[PDB]
Amino acid sequence: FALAQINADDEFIGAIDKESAEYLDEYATLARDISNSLTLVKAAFGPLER
Amino acid sequence: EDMAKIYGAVAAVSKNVNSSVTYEVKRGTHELIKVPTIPHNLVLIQSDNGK
Repeated sequence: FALAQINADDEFIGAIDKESAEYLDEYATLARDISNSLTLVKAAFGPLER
Repeated sequence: EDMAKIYGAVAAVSKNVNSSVTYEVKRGTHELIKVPTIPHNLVLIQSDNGK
């Protein structure tokens, strides 16, 4: 009922550009961490019995 | 650097293998004492006249 117009000024667009770099960095780090952890599991541990 | 960490963790697991056990077998063994004299429990009773 009280919907308001979204104002996309320069500051908000500039803020998102900073977040885009931060998001890209985070994804790269997680992929490296996932790859390292997947290699550790294969070399170290094995199957489990009863 | 992260490869040295992964390789170090694997070597830690492989080094957790047990070799053997060592213990002493002493149950059932008791020390021995030495008795120096033989108990005879004998006394000679003789009358005054020797009869």
